[PDB]
This record gives sequence, C-alpha cells and structure tokens, in this order.
Amino acid sequence: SNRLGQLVDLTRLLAYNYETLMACITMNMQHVQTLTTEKLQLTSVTSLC
Amino acid sequence: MLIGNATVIPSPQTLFHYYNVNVNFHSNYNERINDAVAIITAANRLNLYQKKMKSIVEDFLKRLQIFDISRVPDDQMYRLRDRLRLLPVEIRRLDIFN
Amino acid sequence: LVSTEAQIQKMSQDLQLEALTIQSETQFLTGINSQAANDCFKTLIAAMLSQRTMSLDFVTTNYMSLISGMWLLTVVPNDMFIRESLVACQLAIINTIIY
Amino acid sequence: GKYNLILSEYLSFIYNSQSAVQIPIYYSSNSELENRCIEFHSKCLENSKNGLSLKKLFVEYSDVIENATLLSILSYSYDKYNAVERKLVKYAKGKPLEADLTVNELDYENNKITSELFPTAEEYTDLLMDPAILTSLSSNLNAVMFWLEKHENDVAEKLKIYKRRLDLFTIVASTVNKYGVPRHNAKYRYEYEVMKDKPYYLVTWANSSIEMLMSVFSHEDYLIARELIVLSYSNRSTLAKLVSSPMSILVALVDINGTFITNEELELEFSNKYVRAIVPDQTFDELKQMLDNMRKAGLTDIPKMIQDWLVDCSIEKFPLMAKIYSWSFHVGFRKQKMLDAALDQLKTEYTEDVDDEMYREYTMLIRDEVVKMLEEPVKHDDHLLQDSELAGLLSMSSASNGESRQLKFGRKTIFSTKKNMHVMDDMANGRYTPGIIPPVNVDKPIPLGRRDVPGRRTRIIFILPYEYFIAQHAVVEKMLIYAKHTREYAEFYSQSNQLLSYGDVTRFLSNNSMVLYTDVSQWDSSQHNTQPFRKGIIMGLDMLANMTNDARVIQTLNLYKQTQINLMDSYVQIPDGNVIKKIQYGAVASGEKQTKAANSIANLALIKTVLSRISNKYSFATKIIRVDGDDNYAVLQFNTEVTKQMVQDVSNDVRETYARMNTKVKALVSTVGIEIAKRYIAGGKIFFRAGINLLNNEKKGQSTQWDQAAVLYSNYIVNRLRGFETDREFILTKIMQMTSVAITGSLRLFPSERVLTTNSTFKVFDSEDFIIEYGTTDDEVYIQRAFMSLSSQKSGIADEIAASSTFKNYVSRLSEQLLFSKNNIVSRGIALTEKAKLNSYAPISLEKRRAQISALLTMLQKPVTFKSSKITINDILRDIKPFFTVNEAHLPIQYQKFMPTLPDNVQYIIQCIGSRTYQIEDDGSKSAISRLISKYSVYKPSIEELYKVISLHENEIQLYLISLGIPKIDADTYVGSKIYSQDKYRILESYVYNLLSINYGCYQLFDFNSPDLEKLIRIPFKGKIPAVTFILHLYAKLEVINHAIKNGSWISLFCNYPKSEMIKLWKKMWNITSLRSPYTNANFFQ
Amino acid sequence: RNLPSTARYIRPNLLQDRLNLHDNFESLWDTITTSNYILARSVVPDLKE
Repeated sequence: SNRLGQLVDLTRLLAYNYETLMACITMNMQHVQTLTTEKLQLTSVTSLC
Repeated sequence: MLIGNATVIPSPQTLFHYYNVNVNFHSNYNERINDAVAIITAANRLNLYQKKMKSIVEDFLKRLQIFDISRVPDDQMYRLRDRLRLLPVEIRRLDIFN
Repeated sequence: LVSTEAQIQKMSQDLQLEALTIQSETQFLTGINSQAANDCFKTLIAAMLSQRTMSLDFVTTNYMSLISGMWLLTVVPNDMFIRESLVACQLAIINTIIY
Repeated sequence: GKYNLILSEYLSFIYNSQSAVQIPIYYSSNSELENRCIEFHSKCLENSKNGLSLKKLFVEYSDVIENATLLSILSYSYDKYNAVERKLVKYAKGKPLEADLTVNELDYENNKITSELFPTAEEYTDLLMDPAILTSLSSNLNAVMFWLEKHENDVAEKLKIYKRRLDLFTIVASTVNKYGVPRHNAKYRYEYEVMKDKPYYLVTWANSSIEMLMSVFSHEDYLIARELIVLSYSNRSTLAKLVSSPMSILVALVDINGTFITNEELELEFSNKYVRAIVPDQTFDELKQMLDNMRKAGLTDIPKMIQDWLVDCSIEKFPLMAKIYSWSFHVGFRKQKMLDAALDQLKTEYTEDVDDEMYREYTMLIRDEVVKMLEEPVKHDDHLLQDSELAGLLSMSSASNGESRQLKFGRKTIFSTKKNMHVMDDMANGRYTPGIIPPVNVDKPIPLGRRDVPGRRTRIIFILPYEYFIAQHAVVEKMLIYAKHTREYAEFYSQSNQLLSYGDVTRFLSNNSMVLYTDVSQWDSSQHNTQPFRKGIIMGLDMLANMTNDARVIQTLNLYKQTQINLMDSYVQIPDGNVIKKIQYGAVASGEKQTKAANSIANLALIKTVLSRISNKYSFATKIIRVDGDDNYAVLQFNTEVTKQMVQDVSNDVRETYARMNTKVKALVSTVGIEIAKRYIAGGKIFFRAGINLLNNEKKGQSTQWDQAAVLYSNYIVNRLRGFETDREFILTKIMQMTSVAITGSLRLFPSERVLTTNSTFKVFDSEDFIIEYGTTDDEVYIQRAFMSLSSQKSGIADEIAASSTFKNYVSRLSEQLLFSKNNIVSRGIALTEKAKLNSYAPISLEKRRAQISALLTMLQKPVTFKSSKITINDILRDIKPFFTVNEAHLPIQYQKFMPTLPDNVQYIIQCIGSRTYQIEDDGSKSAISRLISKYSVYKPSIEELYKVISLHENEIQLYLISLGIPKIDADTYVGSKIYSQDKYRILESYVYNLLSINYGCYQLFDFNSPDLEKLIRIPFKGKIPAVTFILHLYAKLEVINHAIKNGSWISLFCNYPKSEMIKLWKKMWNITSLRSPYTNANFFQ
Repeated sequence: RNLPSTARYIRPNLLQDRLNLHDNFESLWDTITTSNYILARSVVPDLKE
C-alpha cells in the first residue's frame, strides 16, 4: 500500500516498453494455451515489486 | 501429555503416492483374477480331467508379490478355484475366447 | 535499483517471521535480491510478447509473495496464465485474505 | 580373574631364564588370615632375597593362592633390555618393502634417510614423525609376539584370522629386520643417533601398521591390510583424506526404508517412512575420477569392493563401506610442518568482481543476530557485564594455553602457559592493564598452534594476551545464553547440558524434499571472514551502545569494539628453522573465546546470504538450516516431486552462486544422506566415524604413562561402538606393559587385574566391557579406603606460590575490587578458593600425582592397612546384597535396529530395551545453586567438593560460597531459602553417576526410565528416604542388565529391604569417601 | 502443462472384490491387513513439534 508511486512507475515503464516493443512485430500475435510453460517464482516478483 | 499447537498434515505427494500404490495393487488384483478365471473356464470346456488346478493358483499368488506360497495349503487354493469358477471373464479375453 | 537491505530491515523487524512459526521451527525472509527483478522483467515481457503462457510455483506460507502476486494479477490480465495456477493463486488469496 | 594368568604367561614368555624369577604379593581383609599372608609374604621376600626356589612353598600355602587377593608381581632378571630380536628371527622370512619417493607432494615427506634431510643433529627434530606417546615400539612388538605365541593352537575361524594376521606380521617383520629396532630414551622419544642410519618415516608407519594389523577379524580386513600397509609406507599426506572422500556421495545412494527421528536431543521415535534416491549422472563421473586417482595410487582391491556393491546398492551389504570408512582414520597423521600446514590454508584468491549488494546484506544479518543476542542483558544492566573484568579473571582457568613466558615466584623460575598465572605475573610489575588493549601488528605478531585430526586439514590457533579473553568473555557468554535455545546453533543448542547427537534431518526427508550439505572447513582464510564480519559486529555494538544508559557497560563495549578493530589487522609469528616470518592476516580463525560460536554465526549468515538465490528459480519451504563448525546442511521441501535435472541445475547454480562471492566449495546435494566429520547417515540408519589413532596422537599432552593407557582404552571402547573393532587382548597387554615399572635394570613391577578395573582414581578398564565392576567383598573397600587416604596430597610448588607476593597482590586487588574490612575471615577463604583453580596448572598435578604414585608404590610393595572405617560404595552393596531374590524371565523382541555397526549382543539389548531419552545433570547445571554459578561465573566445581560441601554445618558453607566471588547478600538469601537441601539429591545423583560412568560410555546410551526394565525391577515403594530407593532401583537395574549381557537371559527381582537397615544406612549416606578419575571416561561423542 | 487432444491415458480396473476374501481367507486377509498396516506406517506424519 505504501509502495504506491513505485508500483505505478513500475507498471507504466513496463507497459510503455511492452507496447513500444510490440510495435516491432510483423506476425499476428495470437492467444493460445501452449503445451509446456515457463515457470515463474513469485519471490522474483517480490524482489521486483 | 506431549502435544500442543502443532498440526501435521500428510503432504500431497505422500497422498498421491499412497493413492497410486493402492490403485496399482487393485488393478493388478482384478487383472490376474480375470486371467485365471478365463483359463479355468476354458479348461472346463476342453474336458481337461487330468489337470490339477493348483499350479495356476501358484502362479496367481506369485504374481501378487506379497505372499508365501511355501506355507499356504492346497485346500485354500481349491476354494479359491471354487469361487473363481462362478466369475464372468473380462471383455477382452471373453470375446477373444468366444 | 534500491538497496535490498533497507527493505530487508523493515520487513524483518515489523513481521518477526522468526517468531511467527513455532519458535523451534524454521522461518525467515525470502529473496528480495537483484538479478531476479530484472529476471522477472525479462520473463514477463518476453512471455507477454511471445504470448507464452507461464505458470506459478510458490509457497503459500510466504504471504508477501502472494501480496505481490495479487498486485501482479491485478495489473497483468488473467488469460495469460494457465487457469490451474491462476485458480490456485486466487484461491489461496481468498481462503487466506478476503473471506 | 583371568587377566593375571595372561600376565604370568607373558612374564614366563618374555624372560624365559632360570635366573628369571616371578614374585607374587597378596592381601586379605581377615586379621588371622592376614598374619598368615604376612608370614607367607616375609618368607617369599626372604627367599627372593636369597636366590632360592620359590615354587615349593606355593603348594603348602595353597589357601593364600586360592582365597587371598593379588596386588602385583615383581621380576628380577638379568638382561640388557633387548629380547625382541632374540625371539624375532623366525618371523621375518617375507620380502622387505621399498619406498617410492614420487608419491608425496613434498620431497622431505618421503621415507628417506634422516641424514639426507637432517645431516646435523643440531637441526634434527623428530616432530614431523614423533609418535607422541609414552609407549615403546618394543612393548608393541613384545605384545604382538606373545599374542602370536598363545594364539598358535586354537582351531576355528579364530585360527583363520590368526593365519591372516600372522602372514601380515611376517610381511612386517621382514621389513623391520632389514634395518633394526629404534631404541627409546627415558621419554619414549627417538633421537637422531638411533634413526641416523635409517629412514625417517619408518616409526609412525610401523606403529600405525601394528595398529592396523591388530584390527583384523575378516577376509576383507586382510585385503585392506595388504592393500594399505604397502602403500602407507610412501603416501603420507593424501591417503586417509582420499579414500574417506567418496563416502559423502555414497550416502546419497541408499533408499531409506525405515527411519529414526529427533525431537529433543535423544527423543527417538522410529518412522517407517520410505524415501527414494534421485542421483544425477555427473556425480558418478566425479566418483569415477576419484576412483581413477585411487587406482593411480596403486589400489586394486578397493575399487573392486566399491564396484561390486553398486550392482544392488543395498544397505544390508553396505556396512562394509562403513567399516572401510573407519579404516582410513586408523593409518595416522600427516605430521608436516606448521608452515606447510598453514600453506594448505594460506592460499588466497581475492577478487574485485564479487557483489557489494551481497556483503552489505551479510553484514546486516550478522548485525541483526548480534542485536537479538544482546538486547536483553545490555538493557537490564546485569552485574556480570559491569564486572566483566572480575568475571574473566575468575574464568581464566577455562582459557587457552598462552605463549611461554619466564616467571619467578620468590626464588624459582617458571615457564607457564596458563594465562591466570601470566596475569599474576603482570600484576606485580604494574602491568595489569585491562583497559589498554595491546595492538597486534608488526610490533607484536601472534604465535600459533595447530589443531589436527587425521583424514582432514590442519586448523590454526591464535595465542593471545590476557586482555582479549576478558573483553570477549561477557558478551560471548550472553551470546551463548541466547544460543542455548536457538536450534540452529547445533554446537550450542542444548537442554542446558547436551549437544544434539543424532541430527535433525529425518523429520522431513521424502521423495519430494532434498537436502544440501556442505563442508566449510577451508573457509578460514576466506574473503568473507575479513572486513564485513568485523564491521557488522562493530555496527551491532553501536546499536547496542545506543540501546543502553550505563557507562561501565559502554566502556566494556568500546573496548570490545577496539578489540575487533585490532583483530581486523593481525600479524602472526611463525618460525621456519631459525628465522621467523610475520604475515599479514586480517581475518578470523580458531584459538579464541569468540571463534566457535562466532564462526557458527558467520557460516549461518553466509548460508542465509547464499540461500536467497535458489528462490529465483524454485519454490521451497525452508524446513531446517544447521551449522556446526566445519560443515552445514539445510533441508527443503517443494511444491512438486524431485528430478535429476533439477538437482543438477540447482547444484550448478549453487556452485556458481558461491563463485559470485569468490568462494570454493565441493557442493553436495542429496535426498537421504549426509557426511560430516563426526557422523553420517545412510538409509535411515546412523553410522559414526571411528577415527582415533591409538599409537599416534594429535599433540603432546601432559598425562603420565598411566593415564594415557586409560584414555586409549576409552578411545578403544568408543571406536568399537563406532564399528572399528580391535582385539581387546592386545589392548590389555599394552595396559599391563605400560603400568609395568622398572625400579632397576633387572627389577620390574607388574600390577594385577583387581587394581585396574576397581573403582578408584586409578581405574583403567573393565574385566567385562561396557560394565563397571564392583566389590561385594571387604577387600575392594579395603584398598579403596587406602587409596582414598592417599589421593589427598600436596604440591610444595603450589604452597610456595601461594606464599609469594604475587598471590598476596592478587588477593588484595580481588578484595578492594569486591569488598574490604573482613581481611582475616573471608580473604583466607578466597585464597583457599583460588587454590581450587590453581590445580588446573599441569606441573602442580604432576607433582601431586607423582607423589600419589610414590605413596601408592610404598604400599604396593609391602602389606596392607585397615584404613579406619571410611565408608564407600562396596560397603553399601555388601550390605544391600542379602535382601535380593532372582527369578527366571523371558522378554520379547519389540525394538528396531538402527545402529548395525554395534556388536549383535549390544544390539540385542537395544533390540529389547530402549535408547536413552534424557541426560541427567552430571555437573548439576540445572540445580538452582548452579544457576547462580552460571550467573556469576562459568566454573564447574567438581562433584567431590560439592558432595562434601553440602554435608557441612551452616557456617562454613557461607564462607565457602562467598569465597567464590558471590556477594554476601545473595548467599545469605540462599541459605535462608534452603534450596541446597533440595539439591542434596541431585548432587548425589550426579556423584554416583560420575563415580560409576553412567553418563560416560555404554551406560550413557541407556534409558533407565524405561517401562521394560522396570517390570523386572519389582521393588515396592516406601517413601521419605529418596536416596535408598533411588540407589536400590539403580543397582538392581545394573544387576539384571549385567546378567543379561553376560548370559543373554533376563530375570526379575525383589528387595524387601528392612526399615531397620534403611535407618542404619541413612546416617552412613553423607560421609562417603570415593572418587573416579576424569581420565577414565569414554564419551562416545567427542 | 496443457495437454493436447492427441494425448491419451489408461484407466485402471477398480472393480471391488468378486471373491469376498473377508469371508474365510483369513490368512490372506491377515497378510493384506498387515501389508496395509506396514504400508500405512510409512505415511503417518511425524509429530513435528
């Protein structure tokens, strides 16, 4: 709750870079549940957040 | 007298282990039963009169890898045969037998 | 980036996760480190760009991880996560926090 | 009653001459019979002193030979102490052995001639191969040959062992006779002038080889001996460390089916839990490289033994490995130089590429831990912090051996290493100056000691001034207090006297969990023991300084801070021949009051710092972390089930995550097993390390010929329990030969069986292993009263030191630092109390004990004494015995095996009764008087003094307690409370236990609170006399158990003890005069 | 993991006792019960604290 502006900032920077890199794509980015799956540790998210 | 504020739950992997073990035992049990019943019925329909239906039961108990056939008598084996006479054969073996 | 040890300080002193198990049991903080924040930043971006479904792998006792995961699920959509891990995360949150 | 016969045969065998005469001496508790014994004695002495045949009278006085009790046998025979060769020519027809100089890394560590390495005797030193033991090679060889002669006619499996060891001794004796025998001096050292024309490393190899071949009971043992004896002649630095190394991986290959658990330090509770073994592929390649080195060394049979087991990887055939794992530590020490042993450690690779984000976190965790340790005492202003000076000044006796310094007490000169005496010396010349901390720099570098242990590296020891101890004392004691209840400080967690024996791993071992275990013994010269560690502590001190208001405490803290400053830059005196090196070492090592717990802390902080990186890639729940000195292990459980690929990738990540902080490691990950210095587990079954070299020691102690036999037997018993079993008869032969004493060139004395196994300060072993033996007779009491009359002795050196000026100054400063105006009522008490901790000083003990031996010797020769009524234990058992009743029983089998390496009878006992669950205060630490002693001091005081002290009037108790540094107000309060009367029973419990080794050896391993033992012991309860019922139940337990051990069967009991005798004994209770030696105890956990 | 529709799996035969081995096969039921007992002992949790 007291990481307010920092997480705002994180989200804006992330979203900005995501969209500006999305633009450098040429094939349609389509949504599917793939077979195998990248793991993601929430501890990394706490380090990030 | 030595207990308090300390819960112990079996981990899910232990549960899954126990469940799969029990599953495999039960499946093996049914399969060998069905096998033996098929051969017994076939023997009965081929008029095999010299055949002592023990070695089949020895094989049956040996494939369940927990018993000691060295100290189980023949009478129990024959009762097992007597019960097994009255069981339907599973679909694969029965259709293939017909 | 921010120096880790400050965050370590404030979490460590206010939570007392040392105390919040059995005292004769093991509990403490978890990685706030560098080379994970940017690891996550790469993982997330590359997966969202690729539209690579990614899963979660966690321990519910570390409720701070979940407190950050709820933020994550808030901001990041739900159709990016395989339904099973998403449901697991939400369900721990609900059974732990909401109700 | 059998040992003495073997002694007689040894005497007959060794001397063999007509001129060789054999002279017994006897005693009896009955007057008339004693006068007939005296008569017999007289006539025998005369006959001996007249070259007359003694063998004729022995029939006429048959009664004395059958019923009287032996002491000793003398022997007058003409010889020039050789005889080994005169026997040995026949046993040496094998081939001698050739060295191989290109085996050991160094050049001088090869077994070449002394003169090729020390041409001058003035630069010779036998310390690189000094056996360091008061026992001769000739003794060992004599023992072996007599053993060989007597076991020449048995026909069984025993003979198949005998042929095997006989072949080995042939192999040995061919090699020895090639050159000859080294000849001992008075000190059992070997000078240049005997070894001058012989190889330098022949003696230790010889001794070690004797030790190995005497421990052969099987075919595989013979294989081991044949494969080690020929290779241990050359390799002397990379052998026990080598072959003992693969075991750490092997324990990670045995599936658990059945387990043992801890709760509280001996709470056993078996578990039928099964756990698989997820081994990666690359660790096999590691093992193959190790086996390639193994074969490259010259090993054929032991790869085969390691290769044929892997076909099944079963745990029933696995103890062979464990047996093998103990044979590596019975080959000897790598007694190299102080320098070169340091250079095993003093190779450094320090780099400016590690993180800074990591060290700050490390430092902070250390800081936080310090604050957790020190918040309460620093704040509540404890007396022991204020008076830290006086506290350390009392606890000087529990310190290290300072550097030798020349003293003088009036009219003598002394070179003591005891730091209290150093302080006493410095008091006189105005040099006692605890506020001015000395530097440690170029102007005053530090000496060194070497902590050795075979099969491993050498650790180092600081040798400091006497201020550093004082500074570190109070703070480290409060840290220990914090650490008594913290679990992770494995060396320091307790229930106030215990260390956790059987680990804390087996709770959460499973198919889903793993464990990372790791040796951290090389991490002393490392880059993480310098600046951050000390500065973190300094920061913690700053916080603590701002967390208090008193000024004395702040002074102490600022001095401790400055101590840490000085320890951050520290130079080190090290000789090399004649000249001296001094090296920059601004880091941490052992040799300090702080080092052990602080290293545990530092490893804890280090691993906590490392452990925040697996979290970047895995989800686990840290169930446990543990640190004990030279190793540490953490177990962790996952959200899913484990694979090979995850262990491998985790392992590589761990290795590299240590590499990011510039930290070497042999990283070891597993699922079921660990290996550490002191113990190891495979398949849910505890094994242990049996590594105590007998004929070679670590360093040169201070004990006599006598006490070293007892310690060696204690170590024998221990190693036997561990698994490594040596033939007990050999040990007994050594004991008799080491207690044998030469009074002239031809006179030699030999004690008997009933002196060494009898409860006294001279007990050495037992007639039946794992069982102390008692006395139902008059005679054991009789000689015990005599030896107790003789145990109390004086030290004139101590008397004159206590009459010097330094002692007076010391007393004066103590007084005016504590209290004044009772200069003739308590100060004398305090002097008598300081005497109680001067006795720690070794030469005093030597004076006193040699005096004890001389007084002993002047009644071993001559007849016996009535000793005047002084009650002891055997009087009590003598009186308890006629109210017993035995009955045949039959117990079932209900306990599970978890220590396979034990003898099967020991296991049968364990397989019928339980293992111990408590640990009684053998030193009374939980006693409320001791929780005062643990408040004002650390000191032990021995149970002799305590057992006496409680028996006195209410007056001298006050003087005695006030004299121990305690103030007067709390002592008066203690006397008014009457808690010592609530502590007679605890003290007596501890007394009887210490006297009877109940918490020392096999009886330390047993549950006397058992229900299974109790139902046989049907002693009804009476009440209001606790001592009698306690002792009765205990003695009956021992009776049933001893009957069980020696005969297998079980029995019940019954004792209708009359109240009349209860009352007669109640007054005989608190006047007992008995004692047991500290040196005789055999702690299974060292 | 998400699994395709190309995938397969086999179902066990979990049909109950056709023999009523709890009716006068007591030595086998003893073995069974003992087996299940000792199996079950390896999964009861330890009393951690």
